[PDB]
Amino acid sequence: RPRFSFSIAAREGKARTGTIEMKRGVIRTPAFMPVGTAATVKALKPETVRATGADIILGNTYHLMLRPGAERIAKLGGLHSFMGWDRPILTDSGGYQVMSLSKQSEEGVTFKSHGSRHMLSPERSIEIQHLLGSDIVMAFDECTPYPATPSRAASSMERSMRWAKRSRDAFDSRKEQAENAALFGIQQGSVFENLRQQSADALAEIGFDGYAVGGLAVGEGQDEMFRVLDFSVPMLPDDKPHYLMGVGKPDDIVGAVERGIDMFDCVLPTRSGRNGQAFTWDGPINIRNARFSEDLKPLDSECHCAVCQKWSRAYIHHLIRAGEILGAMLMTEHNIAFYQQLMQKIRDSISEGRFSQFAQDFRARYFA
Amino acid sequence: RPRFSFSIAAREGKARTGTIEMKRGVIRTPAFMPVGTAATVKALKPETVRATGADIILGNTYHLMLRPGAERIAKLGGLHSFMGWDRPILTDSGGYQVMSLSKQSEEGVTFKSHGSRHMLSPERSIEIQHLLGSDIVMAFDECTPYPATPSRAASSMERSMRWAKRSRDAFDSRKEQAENAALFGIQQGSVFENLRQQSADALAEIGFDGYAVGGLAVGEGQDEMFRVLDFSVPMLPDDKPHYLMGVGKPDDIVGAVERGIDMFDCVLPTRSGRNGQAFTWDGPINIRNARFSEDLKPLDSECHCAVCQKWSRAYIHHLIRAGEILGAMLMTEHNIAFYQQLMQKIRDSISEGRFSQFAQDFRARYFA
Ligand SMILES: CNc1nc2cc(C(=O)NN)ccc2[nH]1
Ligand SMILES: CNc1nc2cc(C(=O)NN)ccc2[nH]1
Ligand SMILES: [Zn+2]
Ligand SMILES: [Zn+2]
Repeated sequence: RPRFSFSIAAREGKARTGTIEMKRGVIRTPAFMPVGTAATVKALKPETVRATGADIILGNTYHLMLRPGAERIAKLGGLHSFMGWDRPILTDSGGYQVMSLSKQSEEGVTFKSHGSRHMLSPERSIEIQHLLGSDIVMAFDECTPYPATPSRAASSMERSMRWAKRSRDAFDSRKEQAENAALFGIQQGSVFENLRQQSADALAEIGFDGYAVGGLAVGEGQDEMFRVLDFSVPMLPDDKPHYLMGVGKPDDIVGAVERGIDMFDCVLPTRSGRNGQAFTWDGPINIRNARFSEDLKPLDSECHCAVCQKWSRAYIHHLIRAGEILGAMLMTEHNIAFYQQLMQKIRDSISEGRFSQFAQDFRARYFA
Repeated sequence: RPRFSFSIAAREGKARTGTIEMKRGVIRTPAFMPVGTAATVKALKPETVRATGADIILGNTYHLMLRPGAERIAKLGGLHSFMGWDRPILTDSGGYQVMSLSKQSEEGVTFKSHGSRHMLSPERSIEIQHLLGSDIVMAFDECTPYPATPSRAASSMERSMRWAKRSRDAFDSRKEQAENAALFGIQQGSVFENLRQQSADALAEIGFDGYAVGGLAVGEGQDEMFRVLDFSVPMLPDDKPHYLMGVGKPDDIVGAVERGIDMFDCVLPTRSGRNGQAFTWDGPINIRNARFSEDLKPLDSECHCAVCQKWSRAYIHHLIRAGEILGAMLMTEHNIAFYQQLMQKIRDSISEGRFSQFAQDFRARYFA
């Protein structure tokens, strides 16, 4: 089993499909990572996450360093053993959650807990991810809020590229990490094509196993996100995976794949599932709506998940309206399974040379 | 498959062990019924409930008639189909929850929802339980609060015995119910031996498939409950099952079996599981306690449940402290499995003629 081996098996336009082989398993691309921020994918056992088709999940440096603590997780055997997920885990490096939930300098950032005071830096972020035992480690960078000025973007991007170098060196200075895990760099530059190019060149100069597109899914709109992707993804090394952080709605994922993205993560299927939103091929539905009170059909008429094989909309309606935990469990399992079936349909259509048609057919029905 | 067939396979003192055969399955006695008040055993899929060893679960007439409604559940195919549990279901008849959560007469009771106004009577309670499709139907009675006067007890008991007759006739007047389901009567009389005898005679005069001991688990203390059981259970027909409603803690169950009880129900393993209390053979523990933050052992060192095979105390500690749904799921599955292993140990020890020794050994270690 290799440390990190990305193969592209088929292409169509800018879209690609293939695999990433790692020590703890194979990751089919394009891939969706369920989010497991507090060492759990909310309301699901790891076996259920795997059953839906997930190959890899996402954990969070910022959250786990606060609770229950990275030194503690290391002492208890690592994140995989701690939560019972034995497949690959990607860990965000803490930059986006420091800005979103929690005194910056060139050395790093000090911040207050969501409330004690804590510190993060490129070297400290990489060491926490070693302690957690992450398989895909993210370089630590400095995010700037949206809609950032053109100067707030260039300053955050330039620093992030210097921090990308220190992340590389810290990772490479840890033998167990460099031999068993992989390191991704994060392209910044906001919506500015020249800054995105400068970021891409700096990251390719350093050299990473994969490249993320940062600074999107921040309230910019899909048209702007698609516009930024149009020129930004072709700047990244073609032969490495492309990871769009924080995205997104089903139609966002399809358009992003059409533009060359290989990996995705978003809290939407879990979070909105608990809120009562179920994804279907005819678009989302709110299972709390009174129209579902006596609807015996499954959540989606085609879905293969265990929820749609056993329980009705009317039952899940009742559960969510009564605030029952089982309602959150069933809604979440269905939504994560819907996302995985979507990625499977994308992978199959690219490999068969009919992804353009699939995308057109998908949007025609989903937005009907 | 018979409608209702209770066999006693072995005895020891007053304790008995055996089976109840019903159309939807076999119920091993002494039995513990997990409580599924809102058409769900809280935080568990029915398959997980069955995995822990449960043969039968309990539903609630008062709750289901309010939400989502009994006529509705009937229209959607019945309670079994609605929630996905295809084995026996016992339904409490609504008397205790009317008094506890929600204008009485000889005809019945009118009350306000937990908030519209609603009505219950012996005939209306039996019809709701038919609509739900319950396998074991409970007679509708009139509970009086604890610590009831000697006059509040005799008046509630006498009315309950008249209501037990109307429940019998309403059940018997419904052909599908009388042929496929069973009917239990509820002994009342508070702590008064003469009233308990009058209740027992009236119920045996009518004739039921089983007999419950009502009016306990109301804040009377275990010594008083055991005292009431000492004379009350021998008043019931020996050849029918004896059901102690609302009980209870592990040591309550053992002492109750020693006194002739065959069936049990309590929210304690589910409710206190969500609150962080885990049952072990060395007594309960609060998994939130800081002493468990780095404890890699399972919840209980002997437990056979899937939770104790996979996850540590330290992980479940973290989950419950973060308010994670998975914490409630794992705590609940372990507690219900612990209860079922307790009943299995009771059944095995009675059948082997060593239940007295088991009870002594159990209490010595549980209260150490
Ligand atoms: C949900 N939106 C969203 N945007 C993100 C951006 C980043 C980023 O630029 N990290 N360096 C990370 C996670 C994100 N999640
Ligand atoms: C938890 N305690 C508890 N006591 C109960 C008494 C009755 C009763 O007398 N019904 N007729 C029913 C359920 C109970 N649950
Ligand atoms: Zn589904
Ligand atoms: Zn266990």
